Amino acid sequence: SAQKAPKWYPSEDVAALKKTRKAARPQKLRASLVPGTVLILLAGRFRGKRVVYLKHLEDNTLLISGPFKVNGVPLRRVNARYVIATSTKVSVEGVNVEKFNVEYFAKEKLTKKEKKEAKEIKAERVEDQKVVDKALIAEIKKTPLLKQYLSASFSLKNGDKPHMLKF
Amino acid sequence: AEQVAAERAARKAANKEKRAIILERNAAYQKEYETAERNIIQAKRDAKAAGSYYVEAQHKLVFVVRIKGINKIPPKPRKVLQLLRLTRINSGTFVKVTKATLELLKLIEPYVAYGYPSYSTIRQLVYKRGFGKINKQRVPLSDNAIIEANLGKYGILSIDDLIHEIITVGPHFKQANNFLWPFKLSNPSGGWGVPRKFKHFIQGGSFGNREEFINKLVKSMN
Amino acid sequence: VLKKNPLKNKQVLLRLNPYAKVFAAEKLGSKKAEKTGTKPAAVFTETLKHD
Amino acid sequence: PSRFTKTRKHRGHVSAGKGRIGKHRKHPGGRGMAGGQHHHRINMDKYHPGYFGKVGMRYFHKQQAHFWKPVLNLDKLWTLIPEDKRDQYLKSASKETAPVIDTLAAGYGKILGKGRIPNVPVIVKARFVSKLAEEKIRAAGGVVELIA
Amino acid sequence: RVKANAAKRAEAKAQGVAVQLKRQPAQPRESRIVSTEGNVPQTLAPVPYETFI
Amino acid sequence: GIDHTSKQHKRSGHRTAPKSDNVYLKLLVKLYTFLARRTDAPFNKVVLKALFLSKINRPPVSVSRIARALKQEGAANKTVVVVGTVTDDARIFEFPKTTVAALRFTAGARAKIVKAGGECITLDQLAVRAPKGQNTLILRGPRNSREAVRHFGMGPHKGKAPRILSTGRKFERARGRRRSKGFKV
RNA sequence: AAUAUGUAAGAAGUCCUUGUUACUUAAUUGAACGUGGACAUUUGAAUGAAGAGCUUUUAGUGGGCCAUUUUUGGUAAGCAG
RNA sequence: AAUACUGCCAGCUGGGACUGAGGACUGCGACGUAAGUCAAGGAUGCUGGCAUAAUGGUUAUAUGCCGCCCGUCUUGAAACACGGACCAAGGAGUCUAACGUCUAUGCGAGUGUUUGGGUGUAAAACCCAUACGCGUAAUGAAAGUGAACGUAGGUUGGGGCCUCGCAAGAGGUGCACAAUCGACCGAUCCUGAUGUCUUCGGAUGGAUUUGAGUAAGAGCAUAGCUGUUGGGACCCGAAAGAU
Repeated sequence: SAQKAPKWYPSEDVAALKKTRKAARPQKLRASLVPGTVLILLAGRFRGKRVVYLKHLEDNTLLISGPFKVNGVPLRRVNARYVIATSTKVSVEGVNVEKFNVEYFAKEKLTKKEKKEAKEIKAERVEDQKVVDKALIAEIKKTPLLKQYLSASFSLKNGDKPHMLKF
Repeated sequence: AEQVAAERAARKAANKEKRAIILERNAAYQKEYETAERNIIQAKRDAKAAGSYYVEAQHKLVFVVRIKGINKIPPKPRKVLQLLRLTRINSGTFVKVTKATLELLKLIEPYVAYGYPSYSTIRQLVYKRGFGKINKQRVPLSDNAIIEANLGKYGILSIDDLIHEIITVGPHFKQANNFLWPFKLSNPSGGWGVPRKFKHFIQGGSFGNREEFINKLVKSMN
Repeated sequence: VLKKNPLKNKQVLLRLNPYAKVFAAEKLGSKKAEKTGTKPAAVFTETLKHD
Repeated sequence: PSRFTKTRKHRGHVSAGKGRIGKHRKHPGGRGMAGGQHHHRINMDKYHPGYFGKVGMRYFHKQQAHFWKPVLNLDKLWTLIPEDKRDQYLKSASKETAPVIDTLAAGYGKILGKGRIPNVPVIVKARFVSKLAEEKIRAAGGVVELIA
Repeated sequence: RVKANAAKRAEAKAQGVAVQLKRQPAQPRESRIVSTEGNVPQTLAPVPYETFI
Repeated sequence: GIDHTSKQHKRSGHRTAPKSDNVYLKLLVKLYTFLARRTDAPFNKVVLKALFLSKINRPPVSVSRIARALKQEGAANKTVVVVGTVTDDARIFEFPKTTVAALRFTAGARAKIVKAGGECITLDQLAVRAPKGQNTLILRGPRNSREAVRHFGMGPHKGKAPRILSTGRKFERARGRRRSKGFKV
């Protein structure tokens, strides 16, 4: 024998994990995040875009739609830590956001076989974005200049300090 | 027929009555805290109304904290620090004030900062850093079971029984304070409040008697 | 295994201290004292104030 | 063996267990019993008192055959009779049939009297004997005769 | 002290058991009331430096 | 750093295991460690701690010492336990009937006990018949009767034997040992 | 004076009765050692004990030096003690 | 009347940092009429990307900070103290005799076969008698003498065991060991019984004496570490001396 023997053999079975005492309590949001407020996205495809916060999803994410006719952001979910809640708000009393949830934003069923070695918007996604935008635009236009505000993008200028700029 | 409920229900009934007698003990010890405080306030005010001056009773208990390291200590201070179980920096313990213990504090004065602890200081101390010496080990207190196991013969059934015996220095103070391990305190959170520690508290330093500012020092160390 | 601090972690603070629930409910750390109108004596007041 | 010595454990350490200051030399205190009266006087007074001096008178031409006198005590006297006959001789203590012990045959010159032979009559052949050994043999009922 | 302790133990068999056999040190003083009738507190000041020669 | 009141990392100074590689002794340690842990009687603790002992700390116990132990009143029916060896003795001429639990017996000691009606049992036979130590009597041999002990503590005015090869006149009987030549001890 | 230092702060001790002596006493007197009996709220000050006590064996070392205070010789010294 | 200051809250709450150790359950607790749940004896849930040089490692370099050249003698070394240009190999506490302490083993009042003999597969192994060594007796210079008044003594402490005891604890036995008071043995000194080759004997008794003693043996042999001594004696080194 090149190596003789290990006399004490560690057991090949795995012990079960201990019963963890961690419940998934629901997330409490910030006080500045009311459904119907305007947010600045701080990261992603839409960095600095002004978007309208619609619904807090049960994923802990935030269903936003800056209106797609206005700023080009679709009905998408973002994170609470990557947005900044501006003090001004919009009206969401007459909008249907009840059917947007976790499985609505599912990407695709992924296996190991059909993996993309090298590299289409859904017609249902466009139409519910439209009927969200029909309710959202009808109150955006009732106050002056807010449509121009959402179509603009936020940026930090020279000399402004985010620790003293109220958003 | 399997002996599950035959011992679990009896143990749960034993735990319920042990908690009930501790609850009324803590209720009794709580109510004597405000009466022993408010009569002292009323004795000061009654002496002021009578045109007299009320000498308050001298403090039966000091909390003593070792503030200087284990290097360059003369042997007669070094023996007393070991006898008071102050073996390292920010090691605290309770000392019952007698004439024998007063001259001990006068002998290790340039190495310790002692004062008169309040009830809030003591109960926060033993909850956060109270460890019991059981078979020469630092088992943390963490429930009244090991308090009853090692201090049940002196009537101390709980940590609040242990707290009350510390602040009101009774006949079992030697057994209770030796049960408590020396408090491994941290450094103070807001600093020591002085540029230099090793002058007297009268001289703008840290050691010596800080009589009622040991609460400000230890609530920062805790 | 792991030491949990009392005066935070109220379940550990309720494992100890059966009076802590009564203390929290009755607010015995912020109890109002009885109003009284005892006046200090003139001999104490003028000793404190003189020269 | 060599591999369990401390020389192998001292490999790497400079003085090999002998000290930097002391500098292990050939013979720093002398050779043998050197200076037993001058600089090892304290050793030869504490641990070996009696080393220096002529005590006693000289005995020219000592042969240990003249001083051949190994001593057998009375409690070891009954070891001489073998175990095949020892129980038959301890029981039924008879004056007529008494066990003779040729003490000289094993090679003990003198019988001493450390004590408590059983109350049996025993014949003891001796070159020498002590007074208390004879009195205890007389108390047991035995006799001592002398041989040479 | 032995004779006093034996006598105190003999009397503690009748009455006043746990008669404090052990010596206690000089305990810190309990609270007292210091009246001021005839004892109005006279004020004191530090003395000026006088050479006294 | 802490004030080291004593030596940290100090070993207990006692044997936690025998120094021997004796497999049968280690089996008896294994049995009596179980007995010391699982019985509240301190007999199994004493036998285990005596099983650890070395050869100079396990002196021989004569059968005359067994006979003197059984000569005590109320201990005639007791079992005498020697954690160590047992040798016989020609000093006694009547060994009483008893059961003796020893590690080793010499062949003379086995003869002296068996022919007296008694039995020589081992310490595992002891464990079977008496796990808590019912009516037992542990006997220890004379530890300080060893010839190495009379040279211990040698010095002036101690009454101890010096270390010496040849005992006699002209060997340590001169100055320092008598008053005629200088001084006596 | 200060500082430093010795002793004591009990169960190996206290109290009562009566046993030995070739010691002592004028003595059935004491001394020493005793036999019996009574001695928990704390078995006789405080605090600590981190285990206590004992024994063996042997290594290295037996050139020291510095600092506060006291201090000697010296004018003083990173001088000598 | 507020407010400052000091202090308390078993007051609430926000933001940050670091840590996630254990791996079925037990335990303490809280909320709920119970059922169960839980921030309650240590982190889980969801999601995304990549699946390879991405992360990590090695190595080189750069940068920030640190970092004196090692060995030795020394109170003190980076020393303007000494050795060292570099590399490879060799190179320094070994063996024996006699032992000491400790440990292991075998036998144990005995132990040790190996001087020798027989035998052998042949320097092995196996077996064996007589002595002898050391021990079981010491003490004295020697002639010599030579260790139980007792349950091998008494006292104190003493593990363990036995009896009583719901349990502390109390008695009895108390091994080892420690201290002490005795007793016995040898030596020294003193008194001197029957006796008698009338100058031998030494019984009995005793001591501010003494011993490396006894007082129900503990040793022998082997092996090992350490230590000692002798030898070259850890290595190296003289000036010399003699034939």
